[PDB]
Amino acid sequence: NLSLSQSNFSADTYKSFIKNLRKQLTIGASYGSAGIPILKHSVPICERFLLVDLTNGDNETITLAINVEDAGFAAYRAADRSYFFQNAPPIASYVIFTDTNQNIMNFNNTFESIEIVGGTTRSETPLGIMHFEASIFHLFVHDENYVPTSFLVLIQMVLEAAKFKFIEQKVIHSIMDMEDFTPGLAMLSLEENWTQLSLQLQASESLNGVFGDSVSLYNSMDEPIGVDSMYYPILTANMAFQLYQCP
Amino acid sequence: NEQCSPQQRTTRISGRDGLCVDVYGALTADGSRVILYPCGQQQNQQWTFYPDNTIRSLGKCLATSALSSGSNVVITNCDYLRYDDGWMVSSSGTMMNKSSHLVLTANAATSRTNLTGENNVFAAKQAWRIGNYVEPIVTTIIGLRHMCLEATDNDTNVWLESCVKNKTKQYWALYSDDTIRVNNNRNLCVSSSTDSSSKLIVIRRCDGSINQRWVFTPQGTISNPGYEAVMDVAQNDVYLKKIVLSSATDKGNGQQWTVFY
Ligand SMILES: *[C@@H]1O[C@H](CO)[C@@H](O[C@@H]2O[C@H](CO)[C@@H](O[C@@H]3O[C@H](CO)[C@@H](O)[C@H](O)[C@@H]3O[C@@H]3OC[C@@H](O)[C@H](O)[C@H]3O)[C@H](O)[C@H]2NC(C)=O)[C@H](O[C@@H]2O[C@@H](C)[C@@H](O)[C@@H](O)[C@@H]2O)[C@H]1NC(C)=O
Ligand SMILES: *[C@@H]1O[C@H](CO)[C@@H](O[C@@H]2O[C@H](CO)[C@@H](O)[C@H](O)[C@H]2NC(C)=O)[C@H](O)[C@H]1NC(C)=O
Ligand SMILES: *[C@@H]1O[C@H](CO)[C@@H](O)[C@H](O)[C@H]1NC(C)=O
Repeated sequence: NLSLSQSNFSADTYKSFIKNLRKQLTIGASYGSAGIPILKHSVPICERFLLVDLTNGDNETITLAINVEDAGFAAYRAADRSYFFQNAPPIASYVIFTDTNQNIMNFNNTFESIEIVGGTTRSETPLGIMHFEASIFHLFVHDENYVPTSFLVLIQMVLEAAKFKFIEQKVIHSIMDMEDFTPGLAMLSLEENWTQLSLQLQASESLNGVFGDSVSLYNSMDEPIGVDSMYYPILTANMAFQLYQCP
Repeated sequence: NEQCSPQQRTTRISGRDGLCVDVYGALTADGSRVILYPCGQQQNQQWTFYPDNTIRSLGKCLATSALSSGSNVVITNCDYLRYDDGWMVSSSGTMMNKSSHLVLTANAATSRTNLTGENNVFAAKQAWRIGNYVEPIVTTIIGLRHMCLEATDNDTNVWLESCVKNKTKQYWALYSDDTIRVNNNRNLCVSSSTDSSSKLIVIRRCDGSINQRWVFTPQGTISNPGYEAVMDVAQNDVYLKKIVLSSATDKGNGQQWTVFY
C-alpha cells in the first residue's frame, strides 16, 4: 500500500506520495487531445479500490479505500474496525476490509454531506501537517465528533491534491512555510468544478478544444477566471486527471 | 448525455501582446480582413465555434484567402466552404487551415496589424488563446526544490530562488501568445537562447519569436514546441542559477514545473 506518515512528511515525501497516487489512479486511463488522463470507468467491483495507508505522529495507521473511478474515499480501516460511507458502492463491503467489524457512516463521501453532518465548512477548517496528523488519530479511534472534519482535511490534502497541482502546491507551501491554511476561493473553485471541467474537456473534442459552458476558477487574488476552453494553463497544467464523462 | 456534444460556443480569440482577433470595422462583405485589435465586447471580436470546424463572427466564416503563405485571413460566406474540412486548433493554440496547413499569424504586434496565413514555425506570433478571458494570467512558477523562478539582473536573467510571497520579481504574466512575461515589465519575455553556443534561458524584449513561445504541458513540462525542447534546471542543480533548454528526459526532476496562480 502506497503510504504517507507524519513521521516522514517533508515537502519531498509529500510530493512523491501525491505523484505515486496519481500514477496508480491513472493506470489504464484513457487520453484525449488535452493529454490529461481520464480515470477508468465500469471497473469490476473487485478491482475498483486503491488502498492507501496514512500514519499519524505516533504509529497509528489507517487504510483508506479510494474508488479508482472517481478518486473518492469509499471506506477506511482502523485495526480490526472499518467504516463505509452510506453512498459507497453497495457491494464494496464484500470486497474490502472483509475481516473487520464493518460499520456504516451515516453521511455520504461528498463535501456537501460531510459539511452538513459535521456542522462546519471547508472554509473554516484548517489544513496542514498537524491537522493531517490529528485527523488520522480521530479516524483511528472513530471519535464521531471529529470524523467529519477529519475527512474534510484528509480528502483535501490527499485526494484533491492528487486531482490538482495547485492544491498539492498549497500543501507544499504549508510544509515549507510551517504555516497552516484554510482553503480560499481558488482551491474551492477547483474542488467544486472537478466534475464539470472533466465533462467540458471531454466535450471540447468536437469543438476544437472549446467548452460548451464556461467554468469559473478563482486565482489567489479572489479574481474569477472564466475557463471556456482547454487553452488556459491554470486548467491544463493543473488538473492532473479527470472523471470519465463522454464517449 | 448531450452535454457531450455542444452545438456551439461563442468566445473571443486573443494572441500577440494580448490583443484580440477582430473583423476590421465589422465589415461583412466576403474577404473583409481580420486584424489584431485591443480586446472588447464588440460583435466583431465574438467568435462562434461549431462542430463543422468553422469559426464565425458577424454570421460569416474565418478563412485563409490564398494557398500560398503571406495573404490576409478574412471572413467570408460560409456556403463557400461547404466542402472544406476547416480549421484545426492544436493543443498548444496553433490555429491551422486543415487543407493548406497555413496558420493564423500576426506579423507585427501593433493594433490594426493584418492577420495572415503563414507557414507554421511555432512562433509566439502564431500562438492564440481561444477564450473569453483574454487577460494575462499572473502566477508564480515553481520548479526543482520547490523554488520559484525569479527575474534577475535587471530583468535580463532568470533562475530559481526560494519562494517569497511578497517578491515582485517572482511573478509572471502568462499571455495569450504563449509568452511568459515579467509581471512588472510586460515588454519583457522569457526567451530561449539567441546565441547558438548557449542553451541558457534568458529574458529579452518580446518579439513574437519561436524563442519566446512557451507551452505548459499536462505532463508538467514547460515546452518550446518549435525547438522541440523543455525548460530544465542545469545539472538538476538550483545553485548553478541556470535554466536551460533540453530535450525531454525522464532522468531528472529538473524538467518538472508547477503554475501557482
Ligand atoms: C492590410 O490589408 C489591406 C487589404 O489587403 C491593405 O489594403 C489594400 O492595399 C492595396 C495595395 O496593397 C490597395 O490597392 C490600390 O488599389 C487601387 C484600387 O483599389 C489600385 O488602383 C492601386 O494600384 C492599388 O492596387 C494594387 O496595386 C498593386 C498591385 O500589386 C495590386 O494587385 C493592386 O490591388 C487596396 O485598395 C487595399 N484594400 C483595401 C480594402 O484597403 C492594407 O494596406 C494599407 O492600406 C492600403 C490602402 C495602402 O495604403 C497600403 O499600402 C497600406 O498597407 C494592409 N495593411 C493595413 C495595416 O491595413
Ligand atoms: C483552407 O485553405 C484551403 C486552401 O487554401 C481553402 O480551400 C480553397 O478554397 C478556395 C475558395 O473557395 C477554393 O477556390 C479552392 O478551390 C480551395 N482550394 C483547395 C486546395 O481546396 C479553404 O478555403 C481554407 N479554409 C479556411 C476555413 O480557411
Ligand atoms: C447521499 O448520497 C446519495 C447518492 O448516492 C443520495 O441519494 C442521498 O440522498 C445522499 N444523502 C445524504 C445524507 O446527503
